[PDB]
Amino acid sequence: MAVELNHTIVLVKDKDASATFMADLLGLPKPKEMGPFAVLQLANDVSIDFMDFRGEGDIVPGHCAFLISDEEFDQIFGRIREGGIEHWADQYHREPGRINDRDGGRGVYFEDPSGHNMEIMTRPYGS
Amino acid sequence: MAVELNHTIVLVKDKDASATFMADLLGLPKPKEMGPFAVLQLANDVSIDFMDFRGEGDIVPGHCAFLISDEEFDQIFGRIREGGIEHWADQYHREPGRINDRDGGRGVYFEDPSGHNMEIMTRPYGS
Ligand SMILES: [Fe+2]
Ligand SMILES: [Fe+2]
Repeated sequence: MAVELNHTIVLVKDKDASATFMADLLGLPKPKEMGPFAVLQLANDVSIDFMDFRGEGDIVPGHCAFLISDEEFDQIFGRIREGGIEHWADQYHREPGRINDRDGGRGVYFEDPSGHNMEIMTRPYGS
Repeated sequence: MAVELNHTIVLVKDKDASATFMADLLGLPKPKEMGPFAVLQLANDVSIDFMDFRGEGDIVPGHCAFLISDEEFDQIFGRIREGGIEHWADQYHREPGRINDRDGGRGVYFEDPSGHNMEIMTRPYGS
């Protein structure tokens, strides 16, 4: 038996800005447009479907975390540095300009254009 | 890049109520308590990390969709029926008590205790 998470919606101020930011940074294909969504496809058969928030007022920041290889971490963190992207070792953003070494891996937090708390890491939690 | 979505937070009024509801209904392992989260583990190397969100007034409904086998659909839909769980064929909840046939599969929508728009399906979109 195998119940998979296939997609989840992330509400943002500008779906194209957030989805393209994430695809460019993570080195993924250009988001595909599907109805009101900018669809960001991840490798494990799941997508983040970015959608413009049509309520009021501020976005409540969510959290998405991405598991990547060591080689991918080097390239993606390289884009964080080269692009001047704010980043932090910790989820509460008190440790700017550092990465963490949780689980003997590497991890770092950054935000999408709407302020969601994004995270990349090379080892799963507790591994 | 082979970037995986590893976890995402879902904000709810009661993390234990929502995670237990989803795990019971979908036939998943009992949610694990990790820090402030009730962690719902899916098969494709991703978890939904339910977290208490008790400010604001109402939860702004999100959307998570789960890809399952035909046999799992039969079992999960049987639990939807047995539990008296409200369900709809469509994302806008205009078609109560129907299953949809999108992509030649089967799909249905229902809500968690906090009003998030949950979806189960037997085929990926466009397949
Ligand atoms: Fe995280
Ligand atoms: Fe959906």
